[PDB]
Amino acid sequence: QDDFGDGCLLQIVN
Amino acid sequence: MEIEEDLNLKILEDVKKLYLQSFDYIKNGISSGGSGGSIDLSRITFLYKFISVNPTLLLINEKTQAKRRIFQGEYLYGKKKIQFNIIAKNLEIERELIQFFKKPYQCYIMHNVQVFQMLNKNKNNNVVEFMDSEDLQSSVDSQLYYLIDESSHVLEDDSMDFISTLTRLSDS
Repeated sequence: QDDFGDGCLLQIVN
Repeated sequence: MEIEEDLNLKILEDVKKLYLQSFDYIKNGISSGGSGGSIDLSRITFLYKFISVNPTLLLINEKTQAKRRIFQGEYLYGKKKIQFNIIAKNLEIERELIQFFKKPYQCYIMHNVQVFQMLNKNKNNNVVEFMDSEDLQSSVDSQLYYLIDESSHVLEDDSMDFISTLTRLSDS
C-alpha cells in the first residue's frame, strides 16, 4: 500500500 | 498579504528550535523506556555533513517489495557519535536527496526527520509453505533508521554561520 505503511519492515518510534 | 519569505523564516526558527530540543534529547537518549528520554517526539531536527551513499539498499516494505538507498548520517551529539542510516520515503524523496547530495561533506540541517525502528510479524505461518523455495531466514539486528518523509526539509548551509548559531545555541 504505502512504503512505510501496513506491511513495512520498520515502524515509527512512538 | 503574507510574504513567501515567512515560510523560509518560520522554518528558520522551526529548524533551530527543534534542533536545540532534539539535539539535547539525542544526547540524553532516544525514548528512555516508555517515553522518558527528554522531549519524546516522533520527528526530530539535526545538523551533519554528507558522508556517502552506501552501495546497498534496505527493504522498507514486504507487500509491494521496495528498497530505499542508504544515506550514511553520523554526527557527534555531545559526547556520543550517532551513526544511523538516513532513509527516504518515496522514489521522489530518494531522487531529490541523491540529486541534493551531489556535494560531499555537505553541511545541512535535516528537519522533520521521522525515526523508524525495524521489526516484523512473529508467530510463523506453519502452512502454505508450498510458496517456499528452500530458504531459512537469517538473524537480522533490529536497528532504527532515520526516515525522511515529504514533510521533511533538508536546509543546506553554504557557509558556517547557521551552523555557528545552532552549535553555540545548543552547547555541549
